[PDB]
Amino acid sequence: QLHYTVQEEQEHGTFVGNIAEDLGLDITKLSARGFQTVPNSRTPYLDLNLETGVLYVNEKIDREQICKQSPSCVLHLEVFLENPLELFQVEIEVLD
Amino acid sequence: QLHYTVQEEQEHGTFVGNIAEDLGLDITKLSARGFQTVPNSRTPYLDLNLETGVLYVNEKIDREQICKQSPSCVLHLEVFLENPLELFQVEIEVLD
Amino acid sequence: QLHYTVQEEQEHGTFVGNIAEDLGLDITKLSARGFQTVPNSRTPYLDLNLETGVLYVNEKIDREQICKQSPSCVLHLEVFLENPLELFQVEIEVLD
Amino acid sequence: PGAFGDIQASSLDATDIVARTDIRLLKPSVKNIHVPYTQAVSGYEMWK
Amino acid sequence: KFHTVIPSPQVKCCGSLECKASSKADYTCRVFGGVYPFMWGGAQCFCDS
Amino acid sequence: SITDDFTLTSPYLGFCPYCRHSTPCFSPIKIENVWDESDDGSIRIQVSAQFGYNQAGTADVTKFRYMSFDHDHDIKEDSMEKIAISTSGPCRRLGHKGYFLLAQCPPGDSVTVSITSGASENSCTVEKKIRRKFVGREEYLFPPVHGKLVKCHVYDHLKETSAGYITMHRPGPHAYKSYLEEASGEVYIKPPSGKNVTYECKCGDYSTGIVSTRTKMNGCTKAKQCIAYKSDQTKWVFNSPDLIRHTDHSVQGKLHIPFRLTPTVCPVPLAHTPTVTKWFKGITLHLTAMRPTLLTTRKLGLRADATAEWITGS
Amino acid sequence: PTVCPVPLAHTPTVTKWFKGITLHLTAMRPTLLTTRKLGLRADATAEWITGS
Amino acid sequence: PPGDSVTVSITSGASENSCTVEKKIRRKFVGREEYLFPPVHGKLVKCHVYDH
Repeated sequence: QLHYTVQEEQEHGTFVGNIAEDLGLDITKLSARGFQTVPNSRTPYLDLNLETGVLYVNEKIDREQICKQSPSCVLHLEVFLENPLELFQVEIEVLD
Repeated sequence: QLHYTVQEEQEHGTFVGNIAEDLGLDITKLSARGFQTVPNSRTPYLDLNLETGVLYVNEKIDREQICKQSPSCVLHLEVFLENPLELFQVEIEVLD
Repeated sequence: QLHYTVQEEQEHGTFVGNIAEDLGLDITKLSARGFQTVPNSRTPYLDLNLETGVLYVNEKIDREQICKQSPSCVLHLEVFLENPLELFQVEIEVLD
Repeated sequence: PGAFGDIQASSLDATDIVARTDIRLLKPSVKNIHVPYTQAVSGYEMWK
Repeated sequence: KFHTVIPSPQVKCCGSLECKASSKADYTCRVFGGVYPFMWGGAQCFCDS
Repeated sequence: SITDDFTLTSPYLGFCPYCRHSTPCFSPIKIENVWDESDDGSIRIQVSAQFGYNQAGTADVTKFRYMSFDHDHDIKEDSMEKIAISTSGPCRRLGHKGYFLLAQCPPGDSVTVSITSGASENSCTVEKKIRRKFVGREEYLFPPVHGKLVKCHVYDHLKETSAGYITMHRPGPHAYKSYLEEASGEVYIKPPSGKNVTYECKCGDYSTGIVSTRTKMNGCTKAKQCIAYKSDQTKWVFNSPDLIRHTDHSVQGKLHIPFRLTPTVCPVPLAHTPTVTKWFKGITLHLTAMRPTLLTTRKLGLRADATAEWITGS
Repeated sequence: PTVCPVPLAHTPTVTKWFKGITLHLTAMRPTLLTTRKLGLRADATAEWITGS
Repeated sequence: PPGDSVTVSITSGASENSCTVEKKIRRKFVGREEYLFPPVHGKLVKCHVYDH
């Protein structure tokens, strides 16, 4: 569905991608469609920016803790909009 | 319900407690009420004395074997009487 | 039911036993009764000879692979005939 | 008790609530410590 | 749907208690006789009835 | 106000109906409530320990603190790798904070919480009905990939969400039998080293006092005439039905209930279009359905004549 | 032989009319009910009950 | 727990095996009310069990 890759040892908000730009849904209108993160999602490490549709990095990435529970080191996240309703998927992977 | 503690390396019947004395039910009468051990009980290591309500120690205590099956090293035991019917609980712990 | 033993390090078809001879059902007639191996059987290592009822050895025996899945190192095999219908069992064991 | 409208109030955050749920208290049998009770089912769930 | 809240009981060793009245929803109260209750450390009063 | 300083609170221990074997016991992981009002099966659990904080109260996401089965009744700690939940099989752990947990479980009839291998292993089970639920007018096992989008309500996975509060009080008395002694018709009082303990006795008149070393209560002859407990307990506890209250049972603080209920969107399946046959003043519908489905009709005149039926097969 | 503990149900409420009664019951699992008449005829009943 | 068969097996080691036998095993209760667990507040009656 979507695929971005993050490097080891990030420093609280460098850059990941540009969701609204790759999905074509345009800026200056999504502020009213209801742009939101899904409650069944949202790993603690990343953060959204409802205005310009870019992905942060919240706290420093730690490979040891992150894929001690899901051996394939990946991260899951979803977003949705209204009028009319949609549902998208994003995956992030930690390199070395 | 009740709580007594036994030391390591006992020698076949030193002392543990006094059940009838702590529970208030008096001597000289319990010999007829039907003082008994419950068949769903009775670890091999301890023994009762239906007359004076004291707890023995039957065979020498071995920490290695005793809590190789229940990591919290404890021991369970119950007693009951009749006319009218009752049901009490006792727990013993092995120290070091 | 039946019991034969095979030695380690065989070389593609030495000898195991003689099934039809031990079971008494005679030669020169079983070629028409429908002598067959059962599809729910047939370890890869052994082979039948529908004419003279003897057991081969197909590929070299390897104790490491053979009883890494069934610790009691044994092997199973069945045969059946028609007019009228029968069902027999054979077991083979790997020595050292 | 046992039907729609066994608990009532004028708003969700108010302070004056009335109800009738048929609750009665019993005497302890085993002597550790606790309080036993019995009660009727909620009429809201029965209406659904 | 409702939620039944049951507070922590109070005991008086060898005196006596009686009930007041309050405004909460469906209030209920009762008093009981000689009991002698127990917790992990053991017996909790000093008059045995 | 509502606070978040967990250095002013402490865990306790209760009375579980079904301990490890069958007997009732005193346990450090008693289960108070369960809640299952969500739309994808999740449930919320309240227990008697404190998850996510270290031995002194500060926060870290790998530890928890509990109360002790031993000598000297303090607080102890261990790592979260030892917590498990089950109804009929194992469940997945989704979040944790304070007295609260969140999990996702298959159908069954009971709920269990256990501390796996290590010192102080235990469990506790509670009766509760848990079945499968669906949203819409068609049944499904999984949410399919081609369908419509409707509205639903679920439990949030974050922990800073709120749904209410709970109250905290001052801890009452707790008497230990070990502090008493008896030597040839005299009764003594034995404190743990260098701490203040309070006694209270009646073998005649009333008597109290605070001591710090072995002391002789004059007048009494048996051991079941006094009690004693220790007298510095400024840590708050929950209003639980398995404790004894203080002389001052007034509220001293409030605490949050995480894992709010929010609205979201959900996908649902679409059935197979039927075929119609026409005759004089009527129709006939040839239907297909491999799971239960719904059908409703009404008439557009002064009378309604409503119907309703769940259908299976062709 | 030994001893075993068993549960106790929820006390019912009764309504009185001319030569009869009505019992309002509550049961979250199956439970039993038995009646008989104290005269020359018995007229026994028996039923397992679930619900309210 | 309930089921329809009974099994006995020697786990890992030389000479591993098992054996299964058909048998009906269900849940049973004592008295006039059903329960999953023996509760904590109730009455006391007579029962018969296997000695340990």
